[PDB]
Amino acid sequence: SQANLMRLKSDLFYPGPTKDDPLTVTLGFTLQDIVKADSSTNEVDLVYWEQQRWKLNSLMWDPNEYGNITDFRTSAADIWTPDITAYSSTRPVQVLSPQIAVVTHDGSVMFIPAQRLSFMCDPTGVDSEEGATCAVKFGSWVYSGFEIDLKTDTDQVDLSSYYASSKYEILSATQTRQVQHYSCCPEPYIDVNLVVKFRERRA
Amino acid sequence: DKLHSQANLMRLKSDLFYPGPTKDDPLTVTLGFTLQDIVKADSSTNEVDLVYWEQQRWKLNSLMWDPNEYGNITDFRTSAADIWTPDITAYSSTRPVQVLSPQIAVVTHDGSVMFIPAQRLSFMCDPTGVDSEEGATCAVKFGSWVYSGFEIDLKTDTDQVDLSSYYASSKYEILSATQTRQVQHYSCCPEPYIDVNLVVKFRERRA
Amino acid sequence: DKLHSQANLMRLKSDLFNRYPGPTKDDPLTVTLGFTLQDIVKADSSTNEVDLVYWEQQRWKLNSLMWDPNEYGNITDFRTSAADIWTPDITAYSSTRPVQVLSPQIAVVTHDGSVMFIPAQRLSFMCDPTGVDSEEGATCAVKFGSWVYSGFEIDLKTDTDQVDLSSYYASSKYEILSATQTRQVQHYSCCPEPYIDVNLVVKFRERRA
Amino acid sequence: DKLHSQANLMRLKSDLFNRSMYPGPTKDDPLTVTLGFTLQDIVKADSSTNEVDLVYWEQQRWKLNSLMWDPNEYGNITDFRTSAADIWTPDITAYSSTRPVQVLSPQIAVVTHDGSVMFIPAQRLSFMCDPTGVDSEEGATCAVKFGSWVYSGFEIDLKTDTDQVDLSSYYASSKYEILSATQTRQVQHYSCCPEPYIDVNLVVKFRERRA
Amino acid sequence: SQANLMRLKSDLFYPGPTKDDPLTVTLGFTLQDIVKADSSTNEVDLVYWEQQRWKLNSLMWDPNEYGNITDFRTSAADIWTPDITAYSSTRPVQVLSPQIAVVTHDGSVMFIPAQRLSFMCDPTGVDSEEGATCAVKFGSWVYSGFEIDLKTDTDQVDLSSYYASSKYEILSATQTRQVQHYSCCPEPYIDVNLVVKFRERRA
Ligand SMILES: c1cncc([C@H]2CC3CCN2CC3)c1
Ligand SMILES: c1cncc([C@H]2CC3CCN2CC3)c1
Ligand SMILES: c1cncc([C@H]2CC3CCN2CC3)c1
Ligand SMILES: c1cncc([C@H]2CC3CCN2CC3)c1
Repeated sequence: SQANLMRLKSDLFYPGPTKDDPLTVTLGFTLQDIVKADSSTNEVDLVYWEQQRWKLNSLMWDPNEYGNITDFRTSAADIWTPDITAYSSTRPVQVLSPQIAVVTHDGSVMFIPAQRLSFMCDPTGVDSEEGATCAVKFGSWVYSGFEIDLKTDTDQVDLSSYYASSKYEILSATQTRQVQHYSCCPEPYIDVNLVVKFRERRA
Repeated sequence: DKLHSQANLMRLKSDLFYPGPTKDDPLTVTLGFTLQDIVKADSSTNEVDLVYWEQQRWKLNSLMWDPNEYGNITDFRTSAADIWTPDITAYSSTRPVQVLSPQIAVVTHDGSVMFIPAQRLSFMCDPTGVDSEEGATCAVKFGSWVYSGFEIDLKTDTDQVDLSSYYASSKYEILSATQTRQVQHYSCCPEPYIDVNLVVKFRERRA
Repeated sequence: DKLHSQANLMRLKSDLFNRYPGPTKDDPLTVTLGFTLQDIVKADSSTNEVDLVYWEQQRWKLNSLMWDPNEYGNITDFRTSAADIWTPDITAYSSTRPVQVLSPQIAVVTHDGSVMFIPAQRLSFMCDPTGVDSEEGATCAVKFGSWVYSGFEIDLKTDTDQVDLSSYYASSKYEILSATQTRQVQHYSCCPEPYIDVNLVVKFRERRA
Repeated sequence: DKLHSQANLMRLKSDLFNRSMYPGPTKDDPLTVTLGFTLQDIVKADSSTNEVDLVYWEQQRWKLNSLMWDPNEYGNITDFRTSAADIWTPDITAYSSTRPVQVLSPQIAVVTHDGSVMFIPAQRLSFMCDPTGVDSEEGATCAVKFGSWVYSGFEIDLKTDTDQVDLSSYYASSKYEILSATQTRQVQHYSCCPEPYIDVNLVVKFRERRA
Repeated sequence: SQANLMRLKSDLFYPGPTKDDPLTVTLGFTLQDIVKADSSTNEVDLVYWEQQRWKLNSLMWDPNEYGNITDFRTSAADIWTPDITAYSSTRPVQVLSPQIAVVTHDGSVMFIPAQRLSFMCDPTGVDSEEGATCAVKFGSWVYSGFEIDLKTDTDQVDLSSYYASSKYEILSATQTRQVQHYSCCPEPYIDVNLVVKFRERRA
């Protein structure tokens, strides 16, 4: 089986998406913890898992040709991955988990990096019943909507793994598709907007 | 003589130098923690910083060799990047874990591998009660990030965290530290999932 | 047909890369610079340093990067790692920490041989924020230019003297009273040759909550 | 002539590297590393976390047969400098650091024709240390062991030249003054392994310096 | 034009200095800013440009054979560079500028990296009229005086680019060559000693 896997990988190992060969990446966010809210600089720090999924013809294989192998794990540097970027980060994003993706015989890839992000956020009112609200856009930095498209499986941020003893509780968190125009180029870019309303948790 | 033993080790490393575990070729990884120090308990962000040695042990057929065919060499040291290693991860870290020791593993002729990285970890933890008699209790799960229980099974030698190297003058004293294997099931998948749950009860040490 | 389009791109990239030593006095380069100011994160009066987040739009044109779209299936542009190509050494002349890169280091190349590179960056630079809590506010400046190329190898241009503020963080601790980007020419002790820079002048003030 | 010497060094380096290989020490071919510390500064002592930060130079010395050469055979070159990445280096590690060590100096070693290597990285280290009593006459006492992380005493042995830490470069205007600093060899056993491991124990007694 | 430069660089692209082939490095400091003076740890943070110059025969060429090229720019990683090091830094020095050098046809190299350095320094008196005085030595870490010699053009630090609105004003800054011995080796080591007297600037 080891030989089969090796052979498959060898046989497998695409210049990224193009206007003729567009790509749809599905984004989903799991919010694990709001670590810190700095009212002196208006930066908030999030820990979250960013689920990325996409599908490439060039990654399909017949499991029957490879000992019934239906999927495998490989370093994310072994394959192409989307340049999904936070548009209002204030520090470089920190990766908390192993950079390893899962590839299925149907040519779909799933890559779920855990990250810590500092982004621009005014925490004013976090100490009130209404809480504070902040938002950060996630999308390709260099690919327009014509090259890379984004969609979500749902507009509800997954909160099932949120840290129950965090300094902050989540009142709501959504994730929404957006189309933006920027001064630099004619073509529009796509992002998923993460909107979180949150409040200091009482002990 | 000494030149002959070097040649022997070189030939052995050449011959040995695996796509990782699979459902058909599963792997048991043994984890063990040696808790060295609780450096810091931040009640303003609810992060606690631990220093520990994380002992990982696994066994591969593809790393076996007959010692008599290589000058009685029973084991050797090699860079951790020369071999496959488990993607064991803390599930609730708040910053990238920091490695404090050389990334080198010990390989034994039976194919068993021992890898003990030293690490500093910030993880999610409410230190409420740390200043009390009963202390604070926090927990952090360690497991594979991308492998299920059908590819990587985890085991412990014991459920007692090794405290023989715990820093005696730490700001915090350990009341109890346990390491327990956990098997869980999720709706999304049929495969069982495994992790080792590190639970530490600690309080402020009196000077 | 899609496998053909991928092959075409691979062919184009292949031809261009496996075929530029940077600008010279004989073959000088004009780099256009534009700044998009996104946030003034912090102003530290203890050390006289200010931290900004901005997008640094860079454009230049290389004959060596030209291709005929018809010969390549109508590809008019492509994305490529900034490491696969030459990029200008545009540098802040008064930073106090290494610039932090916040965006993927990828450039866009068009068939006419022009490149567009827009790194998002956080920059700490020298700045006395005195008066930032006053009506007139505080003024600060930071020069941007090549570190090693003189005005003879690299010339700088702007498309406008007005910094793009259309993306400035509305709820920042600081608000922008004005922000300009202006071409300048300076001389240094080490070298006779002039160096060219774009001066970023920002007048800012504490935003009333 | 000068070109001749350059060529000679190149030839030598090439003979030693590209065409020689040393897999590290073993039970049959064990290595002895001489360790010495030049303590330069106690930068900070944090009583809230019990961490102390040291700046020091760590003099490492070992000798390999496979690095020996005949100077007469290479234009009388008796030594040379090379990137520490071109040769094997001991995995000498502090056993109680709380953060990754920070390297302050270029990672370049000196190789001598007898096969001896000298490597002296300057480092800043945060390690576990209770600084209670640092404001007393007696001062505070802390210790930290340095040893190979993965080699037992059967593969790597350690020794010092002297038990006296080199204090001739200690920063005279540091916040903290040194009352004594010793470096001592130790043999220890750890639960994971049967084999004993070797360390040099750096023990420092220090005190707040009066202005 | 581009072809000539490419040919030249290819033709050019030395194991470092030796006793039989020593090297003289000229050092010059341009002090731009004293960012911070920390009296709790006795560390001071400097921002400066460190001009390095040296000459290699093996980098010489005839401009006549190369389209009249008299100089070119190249990555500092393409050539040997001197391991000039602050002897009393307390943090890894941080490089603020692109690692690129200028090579001239006579074989002379000029390399001017901007750096931020924390180094050992008691800032006591910095709030007085006479100010505070600190020093830090710069030299090769591993080449003795028999392999690398150092020198300044002048003993006066270039203050022409010093930040006018720094928290600290410069009363004087000098750069002087020194010969020193260390316990580790019999051979002498060469350094250039940066001595700065400074005080808090009145607003
Ligand atoms: C093109 C190339 N590099 C960067 C971009 C930037 C510009 C701007 C920010 C996000 N993205 C599109 C909008 C476009
Ligand atoms: C030459 C080489 N390397 C760096 C430089 C620096 C020094 C000086 C200021 C900015 N820049 C141009 C002149 C020049
Ligand atoms: C064996 C392999 N890798 C690491 C070790 C560790 C365990 C323990 C701490 C330092 N070191 C030797 C003793 C042993
Ligand atoms: C020899 C080899 N490697 C480092 C050194 C150190 C020792 C000491 C400090 C700076 N440098 C020369 C003198 C010498």
